[PDB]
Amino acid sequence: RKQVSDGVAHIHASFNNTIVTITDRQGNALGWATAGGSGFRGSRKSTPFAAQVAAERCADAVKEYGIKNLEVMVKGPGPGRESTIRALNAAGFRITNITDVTPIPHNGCRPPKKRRV
Amino acid sequence: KFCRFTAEGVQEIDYKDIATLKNYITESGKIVPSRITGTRAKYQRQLARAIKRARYLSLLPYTDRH
Amino acid sequence: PVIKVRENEPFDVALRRFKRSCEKAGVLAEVRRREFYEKPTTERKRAKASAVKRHAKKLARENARRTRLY
Amino acid sequence: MRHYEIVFMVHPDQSEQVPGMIERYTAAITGAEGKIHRLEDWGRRQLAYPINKLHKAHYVLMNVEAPQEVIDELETTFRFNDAVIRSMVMRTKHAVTEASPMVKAK
RNA sequence: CUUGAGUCUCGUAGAGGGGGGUAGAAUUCCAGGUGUAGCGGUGAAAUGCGUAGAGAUCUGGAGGAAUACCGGUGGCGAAGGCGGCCCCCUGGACGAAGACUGACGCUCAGGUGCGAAAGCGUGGGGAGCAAACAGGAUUAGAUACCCUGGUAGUCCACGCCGUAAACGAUGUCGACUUGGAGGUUGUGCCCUUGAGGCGUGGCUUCCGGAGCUAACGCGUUAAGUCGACCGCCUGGGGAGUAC
RNA sequence: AUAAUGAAAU
Repeated sequence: RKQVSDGVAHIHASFNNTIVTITDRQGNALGWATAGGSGFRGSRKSTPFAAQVAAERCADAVKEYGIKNLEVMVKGPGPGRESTIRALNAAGFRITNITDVTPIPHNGCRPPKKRRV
Repeated sequence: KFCRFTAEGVQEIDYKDIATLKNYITESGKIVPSRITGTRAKYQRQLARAIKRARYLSLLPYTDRH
Repeated sequence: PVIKVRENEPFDVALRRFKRSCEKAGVLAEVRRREFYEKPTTERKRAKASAVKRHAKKLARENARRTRLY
Repeated sequence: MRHYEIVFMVHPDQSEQVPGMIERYTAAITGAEGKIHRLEDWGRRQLAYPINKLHKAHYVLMNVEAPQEVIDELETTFRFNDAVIRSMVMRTKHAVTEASPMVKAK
């Protein structure tokens, strides 16, 4: 393949799952892994341990491109914000930046109604 | 509580004064509450008006990620 | 919350800076409170209740320091 | 007559028409028994966020006194001109003749 | 006649009302690039979407609804109510020092206007969510609560309807009667120590004395002490129902 | 997570 040496890791952390996607600096994808596809189902899919395992697997699945430097973008409120960043540091990359890009509306649309159970 | 505008006897806050307006916004671009900075209500209102005018004219940002 | 890792700077320090900045910005609170719709009556009621509780607690704690327990 | 403050912004690759624009608008205002209290040309500045895929706009500021029909016509000209990307018109209580913070520390 | 009630001159604060422009964040949809097995959801599940290439990430476009932070026992309005920025038309309140009119006032049966949400008629518009409706589940049953979808309506213009725990569950106007701590908006003077004190108006939150109250509590913004006018009650059901 | 009922008297 083609070497890159400089990449971005996108973390999508919801209350039910975690998705990790590694990309070049122009937004072209190279590999992905998720918490629900690493042997976890149901209640165990939303724990920091599952997020960690997914980070390890995503790091492994991109070893043919020879990446050295990584930026990190985090989006969402769920459990999995920090375990993933720790695992990426452990895997052996160099972190240059950390940014939060969680979206917030300046009073737009009406949310769904409150749950009564 | 100490208020610089009251101490200096100011009439308007001058939306063209980026240097002064920078002291009242955070690192994301949000206006700072009055109970932290110790301003008076009259001047807090004038200040919010000025900051909104500057945001529209593009001398100040809306958020730190554009 | 934008964090740039400084030269010679370890990784734990940068991570802690990230956490502190996010706490200062307060994004989790906004996300949690925007999850479901709230009616204007409920909003007004919550605000009033908070004010009354804070006032009463302040008065009680300021007036409780004039008595001896033993 | 009332007192107005005007600001307008121009495309960076059309900075060679600003003097002609200023002359034309000033003539229009002065031809109707108006006055001009302050005029300033700030040059090109970096924007805080992009507008139409641009940075680096050219800025002009004016402070005048005139009737309302003239201000209406000026706004129509701004609307239908394509060199102008943004503009603002505001009302004031008195005439302003002092210098702005942009011509004291730039 | 000038003390009640009004007119004139200078200023101040305000999401008070009607009309027209415009800006940035976010949701949905449409067309492309990279990439490959899962996504979404629950207390636990499955209906649903996916190799006909989803979800994730990057670039371009369309549309209509609401305005983070400021923002508070904060402001304005007769009540109902009113919140991004700029312009046009417009109503009320308050303060300082003077001038002017001369009781021109208070209350109001019948009458006439204004009046949240939902609903109705004609013509438009439709991201988001949502009565009705359909299918997962739970359960002895589940016409429900929880999940996946979803149209009337919610939006604009003009015209109807006239009701709400429309609440301070406390009609409008005027006079008198010990105190303490705050908020907001005007104005006068100065020991002179140029940064602080001493006064005088309008609105507003909390505590509490005499008096009052069946009690809970109210307490100069009275439910205390008085005067003028209006509306309403007379055991529980039947019934705010029938003609 | 959900999860019903008990004649009248003394």
